[PDB]
Amino acid sequence: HQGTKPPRPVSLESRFMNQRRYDFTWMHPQDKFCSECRPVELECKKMCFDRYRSMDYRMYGFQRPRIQTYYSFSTC
Amino acid sequence: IDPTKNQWRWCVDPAWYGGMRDKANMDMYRLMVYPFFGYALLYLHSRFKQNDKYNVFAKWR
Amino acid sequence: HYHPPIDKKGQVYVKGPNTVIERGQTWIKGYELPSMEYTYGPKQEDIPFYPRVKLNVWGN
Amino acid sequence: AYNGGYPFHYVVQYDDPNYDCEADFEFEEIPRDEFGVPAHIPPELSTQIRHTYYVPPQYYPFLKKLGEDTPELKPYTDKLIMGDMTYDDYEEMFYKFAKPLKIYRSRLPLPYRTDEEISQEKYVNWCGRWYSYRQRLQGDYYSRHYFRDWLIGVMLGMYLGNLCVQQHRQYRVDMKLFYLEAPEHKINWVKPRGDL
Amino acid sequence: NLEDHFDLAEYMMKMHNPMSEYLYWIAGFVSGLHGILPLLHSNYYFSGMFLPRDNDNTQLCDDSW
Amino acid sequence: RIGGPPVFMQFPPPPPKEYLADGTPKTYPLHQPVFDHGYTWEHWYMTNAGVFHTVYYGEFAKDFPWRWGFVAEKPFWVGAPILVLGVLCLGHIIQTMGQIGVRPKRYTPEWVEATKERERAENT
Amino acid sequence: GCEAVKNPLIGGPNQKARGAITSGFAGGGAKRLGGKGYGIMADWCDHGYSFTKGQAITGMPHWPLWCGGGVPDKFIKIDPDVHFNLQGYRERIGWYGFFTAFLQANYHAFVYFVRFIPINIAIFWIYVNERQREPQENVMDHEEFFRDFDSIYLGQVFDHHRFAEWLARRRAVKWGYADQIHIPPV
Amino acid sequence: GRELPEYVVLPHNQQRYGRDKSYSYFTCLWHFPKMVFTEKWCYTNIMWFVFWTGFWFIPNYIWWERRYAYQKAGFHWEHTNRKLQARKEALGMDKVPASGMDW
Amino acid sequence: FYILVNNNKRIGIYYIKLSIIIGILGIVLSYIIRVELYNSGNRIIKYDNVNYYNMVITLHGLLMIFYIIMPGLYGGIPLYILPILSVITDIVLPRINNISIIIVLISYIVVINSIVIEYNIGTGWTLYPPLSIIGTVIVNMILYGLIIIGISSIISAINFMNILIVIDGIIYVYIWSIIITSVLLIISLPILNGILLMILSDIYFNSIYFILNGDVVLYQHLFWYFGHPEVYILILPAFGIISIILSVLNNKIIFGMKSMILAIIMISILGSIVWAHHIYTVGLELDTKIYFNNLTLIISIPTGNKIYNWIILYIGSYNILYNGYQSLIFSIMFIIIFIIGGITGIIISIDIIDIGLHDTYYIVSHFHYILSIGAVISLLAGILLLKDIIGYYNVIIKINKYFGLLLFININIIFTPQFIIGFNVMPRRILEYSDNIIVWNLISSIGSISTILILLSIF
Ligand SMILES: CCCCCCCCCCCCCCCCCC(=O)OC[C@H](COP(=O)([O-])OCC(O)COP(=O)([O-])OC[C@@H](COC(=O)CCCCCCCCCCCCCCCCC)OC(=O)CCCCCCCCCCCCCCCCC)OC(=O)CCCCCCCCCCCCCCCCC
Ligand code: HEA
Ligand code: HEA
Ligand SMILES: [O-][O-]
Ligand SMILES: [Cu+2]
Ligand SMILES: [K+]
Repeated sequence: HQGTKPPRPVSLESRFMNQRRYDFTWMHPQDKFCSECRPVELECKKMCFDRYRSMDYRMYGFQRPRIQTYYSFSTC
Repeated sequence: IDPTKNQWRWCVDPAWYGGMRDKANMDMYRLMVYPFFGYALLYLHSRFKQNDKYNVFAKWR
Repeated sequence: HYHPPIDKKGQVYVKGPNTVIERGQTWIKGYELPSMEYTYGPKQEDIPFYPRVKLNVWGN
Repeated sequence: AYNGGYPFHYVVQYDDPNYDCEADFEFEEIPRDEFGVPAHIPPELSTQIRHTYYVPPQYYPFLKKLGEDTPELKPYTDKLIMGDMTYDDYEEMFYKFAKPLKIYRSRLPLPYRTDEEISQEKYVNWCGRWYSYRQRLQGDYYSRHYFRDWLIGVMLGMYLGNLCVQQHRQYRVDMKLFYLEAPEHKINWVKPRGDL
Repeated sequence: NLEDHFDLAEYMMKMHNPMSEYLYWIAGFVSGLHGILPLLHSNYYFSGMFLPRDNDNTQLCDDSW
Repeated sequence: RIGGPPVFMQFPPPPPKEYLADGTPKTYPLHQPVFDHGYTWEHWYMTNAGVFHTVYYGEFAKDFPWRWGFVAEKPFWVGAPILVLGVLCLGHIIQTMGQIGVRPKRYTPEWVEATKERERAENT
Repeated sequence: GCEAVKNPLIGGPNQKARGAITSGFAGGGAKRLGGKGYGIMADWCDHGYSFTKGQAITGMPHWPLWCGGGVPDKFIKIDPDVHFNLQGYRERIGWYGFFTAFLQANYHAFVYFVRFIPINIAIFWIYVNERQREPQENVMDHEEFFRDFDSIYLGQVFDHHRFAEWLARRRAVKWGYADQIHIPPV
Repeated sequence: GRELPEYVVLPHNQQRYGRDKSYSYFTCLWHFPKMVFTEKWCYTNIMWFVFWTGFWFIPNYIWWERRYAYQKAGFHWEHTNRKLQARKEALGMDKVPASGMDW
Repeated sequence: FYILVNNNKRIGIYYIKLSIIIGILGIVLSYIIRVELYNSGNRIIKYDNVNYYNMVITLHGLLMIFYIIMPGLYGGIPLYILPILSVITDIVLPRINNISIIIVLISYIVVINSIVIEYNIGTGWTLYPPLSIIGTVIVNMILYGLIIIGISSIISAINFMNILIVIDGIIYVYIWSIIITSVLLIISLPILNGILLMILSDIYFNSIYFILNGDVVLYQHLFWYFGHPEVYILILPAFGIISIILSVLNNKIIFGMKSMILAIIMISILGSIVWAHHIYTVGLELDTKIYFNNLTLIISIPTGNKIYNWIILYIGSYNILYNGYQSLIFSIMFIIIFIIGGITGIIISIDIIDIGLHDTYYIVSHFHYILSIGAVISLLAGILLLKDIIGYYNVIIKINKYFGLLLFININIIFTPQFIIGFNVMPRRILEYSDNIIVWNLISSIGSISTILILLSIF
């Protein structure tokens, strides 16, 4: 079920939604990877990792299609 | 088995029942005292510098 | 400097009491502490009188 | 009635003389209990079976001598001779003949007291009773005096409190006349300052 | 041993080295400085003076000194 | 329990006494000074020594420094009142040293009058 | 420094003369390998049950508590007289001996880490295996979702294999690898 | 079992220790600094503490200063990016292979 | 050794020693505050450095509460006599006792280091959000200190509770006082930790509990659910000491021992359910306000019973015994002073009176009379009673009538005027004020400098 979780509507940014006082850096106090992305926001991190790779900095993850990997639980 | 030959139970603290092994562990950690002081002092310097507290006089000169 | 104090028989040195047999009875004379002048200095004379009185209890 | 009936310490027997429960990893040997009951016979059944101690017959004359010298011990010895003594019977015999250790006060050395001092014991007891009599009476006397005094404090605290009641009373009278008669009260007087 | 009967035997028997007392007082003195020194440092950092002159944040008479 | 921490043990004898080469007993540091001053008063106080006993505790002037010997010699109600005023006066003096000559403009007569005008207008 | 450090041995003669006891192994007296003995019989090596050989090396521990008792003198190997009396032990063991003793003092902590690490490796494998995969499409356009609510919201329960294939094709379109992958037919 | 005498006569005849001399309120103001600068055991313990604390402060200080300067220059990827633009300028190529990879 | 010692009596001495050291920093901060408040203007803090004053008042409060009085009355005297009162050889958990004092020292070093290195800003000792969560890193450091202190407090509470399992004699009133404080800690600390973690989450983990649609009043509930039990965790050990001193020095058996014990238990239960009297002005519902006001006034009943039981202990005592001992004077002074603090507490308990007196110096004087005067004097009196057992010397305190008189007079000069300015009114946590409040502020300031001078005469 989690491997094929249905897409959900993009959240409208309501009155009290997505409030930020400072960037997200508690996971990487010194490196400060993906300061704009949230700790487990996988799609934001993927695009952020792509920027770093385009800047000659290697990052791990978000490159193999799900159906071409083992244990994905997303194969037909 | 002789009850009077186990007096090390109360003559020696449990933390040092291991003889040299237990004394060595304490001694090794003892050797790290001054390295810790330098490390801790560096952190104070790091915060002191990052807050621009060294430029107290240069700021108004 | 490991040195077990207790001996083979599970005994340690113990100092006995001052025993004094008398009147067909074995007595023990207790050890009285030295005069407080020796330990503190003031001469133990002209001591104010504080009588024995049982505890001051509220009654009724 | 302790530890669920499991004895803290118990005997186990093994048929093979060279068997070791820690070195061997075979799966055919069956351990026995102290009476020799194989482990595959459950406790509920084996505990019902009656087990009695069998001593070699050469001991019968000794067990007979014990009974005669101590007649109270004879019934237990007879059971043992006749092979009718269970473990419970042995326990009853064991605890029946256990006696407590005795302390003799006549052997205690006494703190030293002169014969002159020993003759004054009644006098000192007499002084102690009079001290307890005087203590008990004084308790009633003091309780009456001080708890009565506390009333003076109540009355002093009621007088001082009443002083502030009177001040408060006059204050309320004055307040009622402020908006009614006091020239200090002014209306159509304060004008807005305006922004600076 | 008789020397080990009392905790802190040297101090209780009045033989301790006075340096121990001096260190205790020095430690307290250093603790006190943690309230005064940062006061002076912060005042200079944001003003340029280690300590103010009474009522120097308000209007003063011409002859005030 | 055989071979366990003994309930009671006798003290071993103290180490040998030390004499100086001339035979004078060797003295060791002692923090019980004999202060030098002219005060010789001796104050005694009945003290609780448990439930049924007391002890007559004495304080000797030579056991105290000069400052305490001087103060403790006088009657309490002679010294106490003077000390109370003195401490208060000193506190005010200390707190006045940093404001010598400070003359804020809001305490001048002109500003004092202007506040009175404001109070009259606002019926304060 | 001392002979014991130069020639490490377990339970030899002349222990006091050798100057130190280098082995933490205590007990013995078993008549066979892996058999019932006295003492606890714990060491960094040559104790317990051998996995490769499938054989017991030492018997189960004989605790100095209610369940067991003392060790006979015939089989005692850590003499307290030599085990203690650490006066000038550093000179007897040398610097490498000091390092050895420190490492050997942490057998308890080592035993724990050998039992604790494996499960944590397994948990870490879950993370690594997932991090490699492209993110699933958590969200889509708000409007388009509600214009096809039933298909999207309920497609999974009605037919999960076709819903899985549809999701895969959308991922291939969202990340621009549709022409580089062949999505298996359902 | 050890045998000891009741008393021992010392070789020297110096009465080094004894009762304190009468002290005033501010006696500590001069006695304490005197001990620090005149008693060996005091100033050898101070120098030892200062030397080794500073000794281990240096390597940490050097490491952090280099790290701090680096962090101010930019993020890790901003540094690698500057080296990538330089390599693109050296070759005159708009797009170059990523580091560790061929053309 | 010094740091390795596990002796429970040695550790008790360490707690008192550290409380005095940290106390020097506490008193210095208090002198800064009173100096500043001597007149209107800037005196020792620049107008551009007003953030320092906010930090001074914040650290003063935190240090005196958690690093001085609590380590002194719940760590110092307790660790020294409790195992003796319980006729037990030593404390149940020796190794835990050692680490507790070390933890306190390490958290103190973190706090003071944060003064030196971090930017100096303040948010009160009550760390109300959102102000606490929009500050600089010094707030993060203070949070670490509190959490670390919480660890030491809870483990020490566990240590004292285990005495019930080993006590070989009778549970005296003092032992009951510590046990109940330990219970109050075990029940209140876990709630504090949770709310502190939420402050951290908003400071350091981008949480949103204290931003709109999240109720900031939530923090005040959880904080004060620990806050008020804390004020009784700080006073109950003092009550236990007062009972011992009065009975011993007057040679009189405690009267109503069971009522004393049951009064302490009652205060604890009630103190665990009255916290919102600190939140009267937020705008709580009428029925909530009435509940809390009603239960707050009930606490006076058990507290009153203890006071009167103490009075009869001193009444009737023999005249021949000298009554000028400092310990006896301090114990008597506690009754006289505590009644003042408690009565003013009942006044502020009425919420309508509280509207006028919230966040004013009347509240300051109220809790100073109980803590800065009552608790301090109780700790002094307890240490003084144990002077022979502890064995300290080189001070002139045991019989010093001048010190007691000067302290009592001058301490009242500081805080009695703070009751007056509460109806003037002078807000709390401010440094500048209107010129018409100088007189009373000046008088209190003269009192502060004088008290400090009297602290030098003891040596
Ligand atoms: C609220 C206040 C008023 C209260 C009034 C009411 C009081 C009522 C009564 C209360 C009574 C409570 C119960 C008392 C029980 C006493 C029991 C006792 O005595 O235990 C024995 C215990 C130890 O005696 P023992 O058994 O002989 O110990 C032997 C040793 O273990 C072994 O001996 P050792 O010689 O081998 O010792 C080792 C020694 C070796 O020592 C040496 O070698 C010392 C060498 C000389 C050094 C001297 C200091 C140098 C400083 C230089 C500074 C330079 C600054 C330059 C600035 C330049 C600027 C341009 O030390 C060390 O190695 C370590 C020392 C560590 C501690 C000192 C730390 C100092 C502060 C450090 C601050 C660092 C900040 C860093 C920041 C970094 C930021 C990046 O006594 C003490 O420790 C002394 C206690 C003294 C007071 C007792 C209470 C008396 C009554 C109260 C009086 C009033 C006090 C008021 C508070 C203080 C005000 C300031
Ligand atoms: C140990 C310290 C301590 C103690 C014992 C108390 C005890 C009490 N406190 Fe507390 N209080 C504080 C420390 C303490 N307090 C602190 C530090 C604050 C401020 C924290 C902050 O805001 O930052 C505070 C704040 C505080 C407020 C907040 C006011 C405001 O925020 O505006 C209130 C009001 O309810 C209050 C009430 C009480 C009451 C009703 C008692 C009762 O316990 C008093 C009971 C005692 C008596 C009543 C006298 C003895 C009894 C008798 C003589 C019997 C006869 C009397 C009657 C019948 C009434 N306290
Ligand atoms: C128990 C804690 C405690 C103690 C002792 C004190 C003591 C004193 N406090 Fe207190 N104070 C607080 C706790 C305490 N305070 C708290 C919690 C606040 C509110 C914080 C906030 O607003 O955020 C506060 C606020 C506060 C303010 C308000 C500043 C403001 O917010 O605007 C002021 C100044 O007016 C002040 C002054 C003083 C003075 C002059 C003393 C004393 O100096 C008076 C003189 C007494 C002594 C000098 C003796 C003290 C000695 C010891 C404490 C050591 C005892 C140790 C042993 C006996 C071993 N305090
Ligand atoms: O707080 O009362
Ligand atoms: Cu409260
Ligand atoms: K001011």
